[PDB]
Amino acid sequence: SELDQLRQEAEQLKNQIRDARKACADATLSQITNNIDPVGRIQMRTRRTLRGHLAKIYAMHWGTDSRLLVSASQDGKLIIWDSYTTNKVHAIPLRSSWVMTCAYAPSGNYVACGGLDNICSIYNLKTREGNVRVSRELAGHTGYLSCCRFLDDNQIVTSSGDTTCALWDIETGQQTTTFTGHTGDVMSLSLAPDTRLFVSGACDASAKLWDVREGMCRQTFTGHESDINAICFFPNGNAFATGSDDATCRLFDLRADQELMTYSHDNIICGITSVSFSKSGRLLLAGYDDFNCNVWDALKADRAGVLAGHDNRVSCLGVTDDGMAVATGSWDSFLKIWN
Amino acid sequence: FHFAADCCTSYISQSIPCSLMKSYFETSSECSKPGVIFLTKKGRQVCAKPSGPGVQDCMKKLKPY
Amino acid sequence: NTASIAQARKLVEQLKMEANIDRIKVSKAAADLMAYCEAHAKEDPLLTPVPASENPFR
Amino acid sequence: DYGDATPCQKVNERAFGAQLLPPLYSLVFVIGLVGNILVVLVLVQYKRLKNMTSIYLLNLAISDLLFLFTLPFWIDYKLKDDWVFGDAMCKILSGFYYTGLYSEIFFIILLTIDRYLAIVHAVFALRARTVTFGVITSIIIWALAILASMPGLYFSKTQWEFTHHTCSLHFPHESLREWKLFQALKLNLFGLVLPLLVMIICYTGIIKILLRRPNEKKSKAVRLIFVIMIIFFLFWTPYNLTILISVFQDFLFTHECEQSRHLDLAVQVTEVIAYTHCCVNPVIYAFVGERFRKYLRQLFHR
Amino acid sequence: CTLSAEDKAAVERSKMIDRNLREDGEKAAREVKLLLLGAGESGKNTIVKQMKTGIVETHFTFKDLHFKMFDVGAQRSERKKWIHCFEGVTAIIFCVALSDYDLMNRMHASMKLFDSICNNKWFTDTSIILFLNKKDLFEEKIKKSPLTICYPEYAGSNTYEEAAAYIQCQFEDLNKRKDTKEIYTHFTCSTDTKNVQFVFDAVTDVIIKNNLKDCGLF
Amino acid sequence: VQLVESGGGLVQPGGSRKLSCSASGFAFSSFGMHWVRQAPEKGLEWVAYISSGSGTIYYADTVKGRFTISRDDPKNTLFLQMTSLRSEDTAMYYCVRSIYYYGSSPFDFWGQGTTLTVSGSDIVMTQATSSVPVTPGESVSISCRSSKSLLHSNGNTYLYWFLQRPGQSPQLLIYRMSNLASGVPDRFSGSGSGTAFTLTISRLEAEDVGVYYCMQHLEYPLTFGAGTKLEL
Ligand SMILES: CC(C)CCC[C@@H](C)[C@H]1CC[C@H]2[C@@H]3CC=C4C[C@@H](O)CC[C@]4(C)[C@H]3CC[C@]12C
Repeated sequence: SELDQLRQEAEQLKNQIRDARKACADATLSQITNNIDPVGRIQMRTRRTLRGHLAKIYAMHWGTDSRLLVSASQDGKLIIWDSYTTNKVHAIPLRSSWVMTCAYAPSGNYVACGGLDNICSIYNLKTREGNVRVSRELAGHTGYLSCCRFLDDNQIVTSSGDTTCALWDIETGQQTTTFTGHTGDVMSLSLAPDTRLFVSGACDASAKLWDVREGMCRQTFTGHESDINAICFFPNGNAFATGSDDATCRLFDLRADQELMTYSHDNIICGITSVSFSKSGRLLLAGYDDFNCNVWDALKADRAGVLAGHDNRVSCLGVTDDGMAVATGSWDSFLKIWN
Repeated sequence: FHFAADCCTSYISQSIPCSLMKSYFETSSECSKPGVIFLTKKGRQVCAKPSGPGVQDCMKKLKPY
Repeated sequence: NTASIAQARKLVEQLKMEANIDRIKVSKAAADLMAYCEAHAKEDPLLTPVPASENPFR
Repeated sequence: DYGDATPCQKVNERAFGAQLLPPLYSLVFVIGLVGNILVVLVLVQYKRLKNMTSIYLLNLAISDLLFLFTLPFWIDYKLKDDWVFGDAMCKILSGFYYTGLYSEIFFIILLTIDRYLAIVHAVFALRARTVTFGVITSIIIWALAILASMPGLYFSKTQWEFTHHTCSLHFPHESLREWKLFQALKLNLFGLVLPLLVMIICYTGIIKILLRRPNEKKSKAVRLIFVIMIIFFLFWTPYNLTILISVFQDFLFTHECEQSRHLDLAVQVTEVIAYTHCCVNPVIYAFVGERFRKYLRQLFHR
Repeated sequence: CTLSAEDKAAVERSKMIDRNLREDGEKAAREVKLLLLGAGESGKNTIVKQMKTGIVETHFTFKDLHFKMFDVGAQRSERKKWIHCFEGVTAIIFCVALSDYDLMNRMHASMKLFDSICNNKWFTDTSIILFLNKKDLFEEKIKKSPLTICYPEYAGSNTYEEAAAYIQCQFEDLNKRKDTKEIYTHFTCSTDTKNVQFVFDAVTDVIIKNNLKDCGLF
Repeated sequence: VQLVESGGGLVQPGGSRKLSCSASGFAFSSFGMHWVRQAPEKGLEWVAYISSGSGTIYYADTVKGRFTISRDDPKNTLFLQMTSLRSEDTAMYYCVRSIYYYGSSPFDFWGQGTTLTVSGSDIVMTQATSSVPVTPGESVSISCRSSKSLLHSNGNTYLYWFLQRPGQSPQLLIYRMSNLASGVPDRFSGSGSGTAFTLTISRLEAEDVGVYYCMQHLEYPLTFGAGTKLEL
């Protein structure tokens, strides 16, 4: 029986990986940050409130200039917002209203949008006609689009509920590499600061680290008991935090290859919808279905603060590239900016 | 709120000598019939019509004082 | 099943290459992450808030 | 000599009115304010789910408060039996009282028509129950309520009656009876006949629909509708009958200001109930509903 | 106001965007949204053809009401991750084939799907319009194959009315929230004209109940 | 993108004429539209402005009351009604598109213009030079000055630079001081401090010869510079 032998070899290989990881875990992060002063209490106030979406907000993404936002709602519209003045720069009618993700290109020229139509639409912001046009539709996924991130004006990574990720060349509209290996629906992506690597968490309770050019998985990270809904690299790109439906955040280190910290509380029993870091990486921000956001001390695992102020599930978060403000979106139809 | 103001039901038949009368009043609309109150030195009030002979010229004479 | 044989072969191919990884100790990774957070502490506006004059959202 | 005619001196009626009316109004006013303030608070709080029904209920609460404003002045008046206020104060209070009554009745009519349109014409009501139409009709109703209050504005006066001061309406002579009838006919054809006619015509159709495919929540609503109709009828009908009797009191009553004293007493007692309808009003249209209870509970929690 | 000329033109453009987003939302608010659902190889396509790759949307108009139907078939992914997107749908049309009892047992799969949908936390107060399709083929088969093979405890004769009523009751007993949501059941065939009218009546009842909740009677 | 002007010709003093601007190839409703005149030998002068959606309208003080601006958005045309025409109204009229939002580039497309021949608190901007003899390949520095600082609390300095080539309509070069316009070579650059403004040209070409205009967009009326001409 080749299959039985093959299953065995998988088992001893998994045991070897577990042993090599236990060998690496000489000390915990909680034992080294025990001499580090706590951040104290962090109070943040709403500074702006963004009104105009007439349905649940599913995704938002800051621009790299730290003023403009793209926000996606089930009302079938993207809104590009000026965060300083609250003015709406653009309103983009979507061909399909069942959007789940939105991306803003780092150059600022394009926005990506996708969802239950299994398509990633690229909208050109800067046209001679003075309107926003659909520049391309990327088809080829057989499950819904759950996340998308630009690497450049011509390359985008998407993740799908068909268990796979894809890297697309935008000019030709073709997949240049497909990333397979998750056995459940892939929920979220995060790109490394240098965009050579990216992590994806899926509904198999697993996060995989992928090399973009080679197109193959480098590492697999386990430990969550339920679906992973959110994932995010640490600022330097040597760690990432994941958030799941089991009411837990977990910080993983790429070079150590283990789980490094757990962020949970007995008073929290709801799923985690979104996670984000601060510029220094000292704060981990998470949005919950309890209708608020928690600010964790990412090195001491303490709860440092709370962002309350939403009437529904905090569906999405975003920390701005220059670090001044936090944005929260929600199923209550409103975006809020916090300082 | 229907104060139920004092009202008139009968009228003096003679023309008023109001040298006996210190003051006057025109009744509240809660009355069925309009009327005029006259207050005396002896102090007992009486009623007369708005259209009475002496009432008009005397209330012109006996203005608030 | 030949399809399962193939699926299985792939899983092993992946487990081998994931096994041959030069892992570092958890203590050094923790120290590096803590050192990064110490280095960029003053540049994080959400951790050390800035005066309202230079806050763009005042 | 001039000792023939004397005024009737309804002193005992002043005393017994002083006994009842100030204490009764002391509760009508406070519970009415509580109900209506909690109503306007729960509304103007969501600022999202605000449709024609919310506009009409808000204006009904405003009408209720506008009426309630005038009471403390009249407990003051009835306690002292002395108007300590100015002539312009009487003008303003008379206007407030009349516009409060008329606007309350008209906004109950608008709420009933709103329900009829939402329930019997639910498909059409999608393109008709808009906030802009709610505001336009609300302003038209407010204008009509102001227009109906004009006689109370123009004719109200003050006069010093013999060691005390009175506030009254003092309609012009030779047209007193004529004027009084008109003032009674407004309240009896725009405050009794029209609201009952509208309520019966709309609620027969609403009940007809809710009786098809019965359910527990349907029979509860039907009983609620019957409660609303009965409350409004029994609260408002005696007031209109008392006003009609008072208009023609000279013909009806053989022995004048012996039974007319009791007529005035009955009028005051009936006005007590007609004003208490202003307090039963916010419970009937706001509290019994599920969404308003939910929003009040959320306001409690925060 | 301490705004540039260009700032004021930017604010004016933002307010124009406000107006149109309000017009779009008002237009959306008059729309009846239907979630079309059911097992594969059922009369779902028959229903769609009578009314008129990810989500498929169908738009039709009937008696001044505009209807949007969202076929989420061809989405082979975990339902729990996108079903909450349809929280706020006016009704769920659910297609079940009556001919599927004698084909695990396929009708039992339809019951499992119905049970998972009806008692979902996102559709607590969402009504269900249940279509039992292919009654003509069910008429034919009920002779050769009894309903006992699908239902061990069935104790009735091989007649259309009794077996069909048994199936309907079996489906309606899966509702664990009978006091919050209605189930409207229709017995339709391949060649029918009244399906649109039945959906219209059920949606009118749902609208009337929502209006009762708004007006304050409920 | 095309803006084609029509009308014009010879008109008697005190008369009336209607100018039309037909827009094609862009989202006309989304764009504010200006009218700018150029006298037969003078520089540019802003005449009228109508915003997107007709909400706001501005006129110059020299034409207020005699000139009217309207837009028929469905038929894609802008109209100017002129009454009581004077001798000072003899000019070539340019229809200019403009769009305003964070990061946009106003005054970016100019029409071809039509010729019409007739038989105190304003910000004044001076280009203290009228001609600059130059040769290809060298650097050039043109200057403008403002009566008041064009810097705003926004951080935006509202200084536009335009180039008019011989027998052509103006072209936007630098829109908000130091921002290069679309399709403009990098040879051009802009700098300034509040009231003193410099346009720098590197590796000069034969195409770059023309008249350069500084404009302000702090408030209305919009004021152009006198213009500096480049020779050879
Ligand atoms: C008796 C005098 C002094 C007061 C008359 C009341 C009128 C003039 C005032 C008082 C109540 C007011 C209304 C109160 C609330 C609403 C609902 C809102 O969505 C539209 C405006 C509207 C309709 C207001 C308009 C102004 C209004 C109609």
